[PDB]
Amino acid sequence: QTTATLNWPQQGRLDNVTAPLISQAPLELTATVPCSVVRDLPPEGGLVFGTAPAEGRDAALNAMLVNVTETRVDVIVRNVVVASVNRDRVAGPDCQRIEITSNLDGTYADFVGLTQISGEDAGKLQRTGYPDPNLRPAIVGVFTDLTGPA
Repeated sequence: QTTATLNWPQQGRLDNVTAPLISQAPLELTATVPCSVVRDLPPEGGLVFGTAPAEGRDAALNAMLVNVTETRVDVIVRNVVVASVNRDRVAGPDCQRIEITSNLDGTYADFVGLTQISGEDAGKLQRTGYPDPNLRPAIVGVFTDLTGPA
């Protein structure tokens, strides 16, 4: 069997990349996002990356969107908020990465370096998600909102 893997920023450029799958769901998805790309985003912010155009028909109901609002950073997957985190914390000097693994086990958006502050625990790591295999985002491409070199 011939296997195919889609990686991206391709050749050092953060261009949008269309790759519409026929099965409408990948096997795995591993999207490590650093945090030197959240502090430079404009104050109102947009996407960081997403597997569908931000304004497509039912863009969030079917795909993954790692948004950046003016106060928050949420990872929406099929209208299921996974690991929303206040942006003033993630943009600080205390965070290193954001690992958004999504596979047959479950969709878990870990925030390496951040500890929970609310939610009746305030003690566990920021890894939040759901062990549902039916939360794999329908890949149409990777449509970031950044620009310049990778």
